[PDB]
Amino acid sequence: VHLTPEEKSAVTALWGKVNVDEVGGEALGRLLVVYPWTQRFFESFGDLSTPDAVMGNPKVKAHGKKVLGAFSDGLAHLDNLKGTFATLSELHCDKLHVDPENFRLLGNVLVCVLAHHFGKEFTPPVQAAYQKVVAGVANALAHKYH
Amino acid sequence: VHLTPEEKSAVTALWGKVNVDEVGGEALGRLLVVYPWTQRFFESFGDLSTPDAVMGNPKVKAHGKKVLGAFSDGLAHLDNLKGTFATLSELHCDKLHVDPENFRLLGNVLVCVLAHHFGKEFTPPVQAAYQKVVAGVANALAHKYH
Amino acid sequence: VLSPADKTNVKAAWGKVGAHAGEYGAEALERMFLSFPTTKTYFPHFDLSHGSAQVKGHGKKVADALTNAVAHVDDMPNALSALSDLHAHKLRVDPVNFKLLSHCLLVTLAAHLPAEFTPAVHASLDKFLASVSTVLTSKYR
Amino acid sequence: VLSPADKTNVKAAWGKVGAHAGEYGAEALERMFLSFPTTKTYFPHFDLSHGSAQVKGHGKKVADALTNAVAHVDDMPNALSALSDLHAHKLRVDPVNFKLLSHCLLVTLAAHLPAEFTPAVHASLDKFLASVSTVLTSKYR
Ligand code: HEM
Ligand code: HEM
Ligand code: HNI
Ligand code: HNI
Repeated sequence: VHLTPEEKSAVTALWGKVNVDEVGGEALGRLLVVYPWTQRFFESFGDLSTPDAVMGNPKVKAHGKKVLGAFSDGLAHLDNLKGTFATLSELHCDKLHVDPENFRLLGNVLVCVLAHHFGKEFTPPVQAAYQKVVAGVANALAHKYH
Repeated sequence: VHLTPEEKSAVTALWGKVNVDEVGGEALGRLLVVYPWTQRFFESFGDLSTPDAVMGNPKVKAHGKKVLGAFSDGLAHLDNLKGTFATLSELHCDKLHVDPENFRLLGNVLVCVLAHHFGKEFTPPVQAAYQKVVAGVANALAHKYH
Repeated sequence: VLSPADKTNVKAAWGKVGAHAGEYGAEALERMFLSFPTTKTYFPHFDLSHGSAQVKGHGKKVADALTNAVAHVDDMPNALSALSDLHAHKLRVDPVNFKLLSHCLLVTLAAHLPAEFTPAVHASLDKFLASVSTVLTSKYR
Repeated sequence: VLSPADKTNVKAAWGKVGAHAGEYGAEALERMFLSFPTTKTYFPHFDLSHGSAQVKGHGKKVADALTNAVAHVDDMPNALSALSDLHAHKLRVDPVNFKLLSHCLLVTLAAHLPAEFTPAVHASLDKFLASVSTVLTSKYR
């Protein structure tokens, strides 16, 4: 799961340029647009009927900030992702009943959002590093399911 | 994964009754029949044209025995599957060029073969423990890929 | 695509199952919940206790749907249309879980068909369950 | 199934790709080999390092196949028939890998289409690549 020192530096360098609130809203919104069954957890968020209704949904945006905020905090602990996300894993299983496949889908959408935002700066080696990260985070969030 | 003492007990108890020769031949043979693209690694094994030809193929049966023998040995390392399969992981990656998805397919076929042989004795809890094992072995064999 | 040989194998195997189908449907669900606990995230509203009448009732529904699909194996998209609508739009079960239930149905059949579960029939049943899963996920997006 | 809007979106996006299709195909392959090392098991005869002539050449072939799929978006099972046979019977690439190349194609498009890669177009392209993948794995068994 782990990254080379070169990959850790690449992840940190790119992330330093990321507006986490904005990228978070964008990633969660795109998840709900591209994989619309993921809307099943968000009936209380109101209008999700069109791509614009989803992307501009204030509750979608607010939740995206929260989700990617936790993701961002986790980048400081790449050596212990399972520990880092243990309590959120338990919560998503026991209270929220969220299929962990959702974490994998969000990871892939996030990689697409980073590519879209950064263009050529999101090089193939930078992507490879981030693929390790989102797989690690999704596996960590899945780890305490039972 | 990580087996509980109760799950470890269930795995070992059933395995003590397993004819590794038969189950190995059956598992590899059924892999090649049910997912015939897996035959790509075994052109040297000769006749694989029909299900009966595959199942009765001496080289398929010999390899099935060898593979399940290494699987069997791994059961003595349930808390360190990655360590014990590290050498074979590198071998399958660099020398044999075997997509690790094959390990996952074989694991599920093995579970089917065990159910077919043991019938009602292959209870849902026994299956659940064996699902942990075959996932663990597949993940261990995939772990050193690069 | 399900070959004519596949269809013959599936019909013969499910024919042998007969009135046990409902029981096997419940067993497959129980096997799935135990073996693949993430699938329980779709049933938090269920009673999942041992011998759960709710799970048994649901296994019967799953089995009946499969029985109908076998009976209409030449025209499954039409036979499973409403059920496909339900999973795609109401339930919104992630498509990855259909392989998990399919595997558990296959394991259940293997455990109950010692004579019939030949390699060829194993293959046909796996293809059949994948085809059912394909139809049931065809309207998701 | 691809909707009318999906097909409009795919045609527009691939149109904007234009003469860069081959470049992007090669880039997507490189992204795949780096991000998902297991996919390298299918190319042991290839130079897979950065700047590989083999990968550049193969990217063109992949791109040309996608261009043809776009041109025949309502008949991909037939337009891609030979390619499906090739992957199913000669190459025997495990079906799980198609999602990996599809994702890397998506990422490549995202990296090159700032204006065009809207959420709706993203959705349509993902559906399109999944449909191509489904066709290419339809003859495996
Ligand atoms: C071969 C695949 C499947 C078949 C044949 C099948 C069949 C059915 C049937 C017949 C129903 C009841 C329909 C009705 O009440 O009108 C149902 C409901 C349901 N299914 Fe499936 N299903 C399949 C796959 C799945 C999977 C993989 C999951 C999740 C892991 C799932 C989760 C559900 C849920 C949550 C319900 C609603 C239960 C309730 O609250 O009543 N299904 N399914
Ligand atoms: C969108 C999905 C895909 C498309 C459009 C595609 C397209 C193609 C094309 C056009 C060719 C050359 C055909 C010919 O030589 O006549 C080819 C060959 C090949 N493909 Fe794919 N492919 C796809 C997916 C994959 C995946 C996922 C893999 C493995 C990870 C793969 C592995 C190969 C291999 C090994 C060859 C042969 C290369 C050689 O030795 O020359 N393909 N593919
Ligand atoms: C598609 C579903 C889904 C995904 C992919 C997802 C992915 C993630 C990821 C992945 C990187 C992270 C770090 C994360 C973190 C969080 N999620 Ni997730 N969550 C999801 C569905 C939820 C739901 C639902 C809630 C509760 C929302 C609410 O209504 O309050 C939630 C709540 C949270 C909270 C707030 C916890 C609380 O209320 O005590 C955090 C933090 N999360 N979520
Ligand atoms: C579908 C392909 C495939 C699968 C699923 C698979 C799954 C596994 C599993 C899973 C439980 C184990 C424990 C395992 C172990 C082994 N394999 Ni695998 N192998 C596979 C393809 C091979 C091939 C190919 C060889 C070389 C065979 C030969 O005879 O040359 C091989 C060789 C071996 C050997 C002999 C190595 C040596 O020469 O020293 C062992 C041991 N293995 N294989």
